[PDB]
Amino acid sequence: NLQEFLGGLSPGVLDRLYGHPATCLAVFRELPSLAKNWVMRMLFLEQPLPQAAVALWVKKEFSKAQEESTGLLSGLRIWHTQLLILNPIFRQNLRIALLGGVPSLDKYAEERWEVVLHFMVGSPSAAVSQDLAQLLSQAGLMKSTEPGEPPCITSAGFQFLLLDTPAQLWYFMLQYLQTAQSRGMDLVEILSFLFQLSFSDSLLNFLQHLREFGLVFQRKRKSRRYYPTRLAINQPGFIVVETNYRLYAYTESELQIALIALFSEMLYRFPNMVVAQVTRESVQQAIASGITAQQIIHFLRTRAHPVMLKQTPVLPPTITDQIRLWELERDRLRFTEGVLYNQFLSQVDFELLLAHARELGVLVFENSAKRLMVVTPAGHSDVKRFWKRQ
Amino acid sequence: NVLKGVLIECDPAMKQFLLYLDESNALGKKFIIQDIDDTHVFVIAELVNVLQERVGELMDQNAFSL
Amino acid sequence: TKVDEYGAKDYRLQMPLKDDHTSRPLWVAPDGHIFLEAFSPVYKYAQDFLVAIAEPVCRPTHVHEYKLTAYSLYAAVSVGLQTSDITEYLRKLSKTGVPDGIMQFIKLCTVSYGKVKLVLKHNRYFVESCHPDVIQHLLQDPVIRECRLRQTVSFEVKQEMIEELQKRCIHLEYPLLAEYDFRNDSVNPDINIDLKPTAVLRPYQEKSLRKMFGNGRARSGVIVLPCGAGKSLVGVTAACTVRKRCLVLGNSAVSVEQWKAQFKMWSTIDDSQICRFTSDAKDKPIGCSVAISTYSMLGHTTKRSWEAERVMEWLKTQEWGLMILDEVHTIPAKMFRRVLTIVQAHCKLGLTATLVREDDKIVDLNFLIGPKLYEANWMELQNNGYIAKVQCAEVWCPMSPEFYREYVAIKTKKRILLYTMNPNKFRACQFLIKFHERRNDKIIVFADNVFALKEYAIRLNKPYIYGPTSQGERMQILQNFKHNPKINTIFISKVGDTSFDLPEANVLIQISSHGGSRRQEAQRLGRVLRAKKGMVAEEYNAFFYSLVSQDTQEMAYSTKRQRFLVDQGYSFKVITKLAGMEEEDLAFSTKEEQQQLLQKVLAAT
Amino acid sequence: RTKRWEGGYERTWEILKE
Repeated sequence: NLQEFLGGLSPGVLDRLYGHPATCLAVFRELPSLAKNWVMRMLFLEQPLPQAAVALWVKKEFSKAQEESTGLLSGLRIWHTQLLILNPIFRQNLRIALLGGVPSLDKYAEERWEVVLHFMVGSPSAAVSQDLAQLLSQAGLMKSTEPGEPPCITSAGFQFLLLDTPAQLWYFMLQYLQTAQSRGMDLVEILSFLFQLSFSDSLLNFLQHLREFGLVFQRKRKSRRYYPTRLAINQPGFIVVETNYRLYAYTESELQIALIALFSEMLYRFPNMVVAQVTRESVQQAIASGITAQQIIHFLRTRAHPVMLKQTPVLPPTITDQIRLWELERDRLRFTEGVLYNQFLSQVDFELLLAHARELGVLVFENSAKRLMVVTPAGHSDVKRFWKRQ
Repeated sequence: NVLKGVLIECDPAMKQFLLYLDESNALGKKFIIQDIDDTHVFVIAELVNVLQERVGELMDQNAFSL
Repeated sequence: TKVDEYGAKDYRLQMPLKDDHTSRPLWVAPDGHIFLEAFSPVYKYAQDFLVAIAEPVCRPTHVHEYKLTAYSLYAAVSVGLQTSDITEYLRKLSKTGVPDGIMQFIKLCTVSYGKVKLVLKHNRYFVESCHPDVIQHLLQDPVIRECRLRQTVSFEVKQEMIEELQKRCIHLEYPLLAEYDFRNDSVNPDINIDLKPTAVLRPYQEKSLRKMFGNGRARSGVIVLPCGAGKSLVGVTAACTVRKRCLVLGNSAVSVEQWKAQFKMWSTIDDSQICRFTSDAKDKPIGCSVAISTYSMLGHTTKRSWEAERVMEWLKTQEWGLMILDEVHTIPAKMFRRVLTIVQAHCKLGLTATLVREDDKIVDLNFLIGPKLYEANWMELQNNGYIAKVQCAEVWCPMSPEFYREYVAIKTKKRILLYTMNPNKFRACQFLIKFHERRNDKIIVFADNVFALKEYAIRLNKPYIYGPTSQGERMQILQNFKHNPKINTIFISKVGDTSFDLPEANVLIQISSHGGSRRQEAQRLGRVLRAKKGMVAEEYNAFFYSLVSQDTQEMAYSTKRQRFLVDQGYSFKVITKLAGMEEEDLAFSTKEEQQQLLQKVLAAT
Repeated sequence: RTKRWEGGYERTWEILKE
């Protein structure tokens, strides 16, 4: 989440990131419940106040909210104890932020994201962009290993594909920022633009990438002014599930049919409908590719036709249980690398080694009755060194 | 002593299937280095992929092809 | 014919899409498959039309699946639906048009009907036809000449070769008409049989009877209805409507007894006018007309007793207005099917509840008797309350380690006796029976292996029944099960699924299965479908458990066996573990007991 | 005295027209 992203930052980058135009407001909106009130209170104070007052300024009931808010805002470093006055820079910027100082766009964003997903999947016809391809490859969801041949899809790719559009896009942009730092693009400058959206060379390249993703569209031959789409700021279902593992999806866009075929066997394709079967072969194929039953169940639930919404639960228990059992059977045999021991002359030495392995985290499994244990190869060197030291 | 390989944990039915495999030399070798517990055994790392393939064939046997 | 990048066939360039597709709830695939919506406001009308012109293959709650064939179209024409009368409404209902392939198929099937009619008169089967060209171009192959005994053109045909000629015509594209004009028939006087007002006909029974009597002439066909739905009542009503000599064919002594009881209960016909052509007991079969007999006796191939020979000769000589055949799924058998040619009947109605089998001989029924007239909607009956709602479940029992060891080690087929008898399933069935016994639910345990059945029954000191069990003891056990409160469970063998009149049971556990037999599965499931006096559909008072052993051939057999039930719509819920099993004390709680059971299994040989 | 079945098929859909 954005809270995680901002928490994972240093004070030096934080205060700089607290730009005047928007950041002080975007980070404010993050404040879940109460920290908003305290920020407004001590927005006008130039004198720090004791911590005991803040501690006692919440009733005995619901105090956990007080501690969690205080910890979150301490991590954000909005104030300093100075002994709890807010940062002067943040105070000034917030005062300046508080009385101081479309139908075609959404369709465009939808179409651009749909073609991006088409390229992500093995679609013969898709938009071509070397920068987009390499960005997705280095995002960790795609690996090529051969420039001549089109890149394939890794295990994480299918999991990313089956996610809902909001979380999918949010994770994609998170990876975009993480790779932006690696490629050398300044993180603060690009990050501030995202906050400003909800209200230089690097800026131009970043805006080009955002337009390729479909969040923005200049509409004027790449002019300075931009009109963000709905997705920039941050629908009814169509699948009907039977009790015989049969899916009838009212899908016209090839993306939905491809997503369903990823874990189901297609039987018929009507102009406004498609029939597929959820069989062991397809489900285990998806599981081997990397998906887990949770993603499939969530995908079918979110793309649930209104007809089956009346019944509770929406997805039939038999279908859900069958999918879960199919995924479990694959991982019945759990493989874990390790090193076995044999010929323990005395149990005292074995117990001491067990205690050492428990302390170091090396141990994976132990058997006192048989006087043996298993250690991962990483801890094999440590235990071997201990044995040599005697 | 110290023995290289991998440890696999599964239900007792699969453990007994692995014991049958090693006893009958289905794969040609006694890959079961030792039996850690009723649900845990040790097998050589190199053979694990084909052992998993055999288990998949067993699942094919015990599951109908809808 | 066109295949997309995936498995599904491509029809983007095949047929168009109607603009008012949302209004139209019907789909039409080129192969003949039709997908109807159960949520559309016109669902009832669409269901009626599609049932009239097609036979269901899958009817889940949301989207029903039908497929039409030559036999279904012939049945539609028999009930009087013309090619236009069906195709115009099919196009109107269809939200994506009608492919030219289906159009031409419907036209050809409808036009190729009624040209050739088969009528039996004075013990002679004449192939009548108003059009003479049909016969002129039908006498090309020599089989017709060798078959024939050595406008409105008709010729006599040999009795024995009727089945061969009929199956030949089916693929010759000239189906024969078996309609019986009982209204206009003076050769055989009508029998004094009437339907008393006491009998009550349910709406689905009336619909099936209407489809059979689409016109004044009765149609010969097969009506599939659940055993608890009153198929016996439907057959009795059909005979009463026919008002002519009726020959009912059961499959066993219990079947014939039940048929006689149903006749007496629902028909005003006197007792003396009904006979039981049964070797065990007879009531002067030649004396009266309405007869109940058995396939085994009629098709008996070995030496015939003197009295049975006289009765058989009388039956062969006489002509029957109606030939009712219960449990038609066994008809395509050699001896049983020989009875069709042995006996003469205008219309041979067929009744059953499980019209499914593995060998592809069910298709032969379409010509042996006729097209499948009606097939009751099990889900709709459940909603209407005519049939008790069933919570179908499959209890997965993990196989014990040692038992799995021998099972996998041996490549022989002792596994049938092995996995059917494992400690985990034994404990599961024991705990389930205890839970239902304290819940006052009647239990009917099932097991194909008599050895396993006997072992379980002795260990649980319960009254197991099986083949060579004495009839008196069988009746005593059934009476005790029905009446004595102290006992609420009976362990029946395969004999249970064949034919019986057992009291309604709240649960039905199946520890073992004969194999991938949809027939047996449906037959055993039908036992608990008996609707209670005041139950409700949503209460799920009836339960069916099909215990299976994990990681064994039993799983494959169960999955292959539940196909018919899932097609009807029942959802089999999987139960990996049962709550309270650990706390409840059960047998085989120690390794030693499993060891002795394994030793006994091994010594079984 | 004939039965309702002999009359003919109900034709439940014939009521609906478009």
